[PDB]
Amino acid sequence: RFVDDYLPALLAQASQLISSEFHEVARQHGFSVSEWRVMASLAGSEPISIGQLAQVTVTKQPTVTRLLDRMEARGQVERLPHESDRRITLVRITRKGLKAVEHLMELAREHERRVLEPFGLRRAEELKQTLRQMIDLHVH
Amino acid sequence: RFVDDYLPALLAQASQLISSEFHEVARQHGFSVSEWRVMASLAGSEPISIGQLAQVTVTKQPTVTRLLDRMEARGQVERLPHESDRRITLVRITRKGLKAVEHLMELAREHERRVLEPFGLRRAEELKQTLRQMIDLHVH
Ligand SMILES: Nc1c(Cl)c(Cl)nc(C(=O)O)c1Cl
Ligand SMILES: Nc1c(Cl)c(Cl)nc(C(=O)O)c1Cl
Repeated sequence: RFVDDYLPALLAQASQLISSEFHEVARQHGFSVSEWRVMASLAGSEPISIGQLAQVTVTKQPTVTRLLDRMEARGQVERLPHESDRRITLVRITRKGLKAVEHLMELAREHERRVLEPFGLRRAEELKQTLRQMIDLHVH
Repeated sequence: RFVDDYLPALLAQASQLISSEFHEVARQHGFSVSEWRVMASLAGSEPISIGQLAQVTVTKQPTVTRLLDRMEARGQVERLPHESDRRITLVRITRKGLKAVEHLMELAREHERRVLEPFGLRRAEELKQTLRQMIDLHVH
């Protein structure tokens, strides 16, 4: 059966199943999926472009811009001009956003550890390395 | 940076990037993403339940049911009663659907081979095995 070992189907199912487990925790802590993705992606990061944020959060850019309108209104993120290009807007998490998301990030790390524990450190690191290499080869 | 090596973020980005490449081919051949997922998932398969189809295609069940309404109208799939449970509807691809999707499936295999070639057979098989094991541990 083609679909049983078709890579894009395997990636999508694993991603949906693992993510859906953590989304229940995020909601119990008052976060939407998109708010969790944005704050977790900006935590501990230097300011990044809207386009970079859209790529790492797998969210369409117009959706990200609307999300940032409301997250900035709530003081959780800040948009700022690029030091050179008028075309580029950068975005950062604020202290308020970081404090709001820190505990959830620790829960996310615990959930990830539980997901990866049956595989062992070797297989877990190999998976993460392969995924990172694939992203870096296919990102635009 | 948390997000740089957070497994759910890595899975989601790799899945989105790889899938988006193939979706361009599917559309050039007249398929929507959802039609491609359904027909490819049913190709060469015995009839499966709507719930199984929704899981493997990562599509919400009500969306799948509406999709099947129109795909069945076009003669590409068929819904049939479960041999035991009135609660369960099964679904299969028809010959018309299989003939419509066969060439696209060969293109999908070629694209997958190109995605996996830089990694080598060992790393490719390890990735697929880990993803399959994760799905089977997290599916409900
Ligand atoms: N791209 C993602 C990022 Cl950045 C984070 Cl933190 N979480 C998730 C998830 O929903 O599991 C995703 Cl897909
Ligand atoms: N779940 C999926 C299945 Cl069954 C197929 Cl054939 N293709 C894709 C894709 O869009 O790349 C997905 Cl996610």
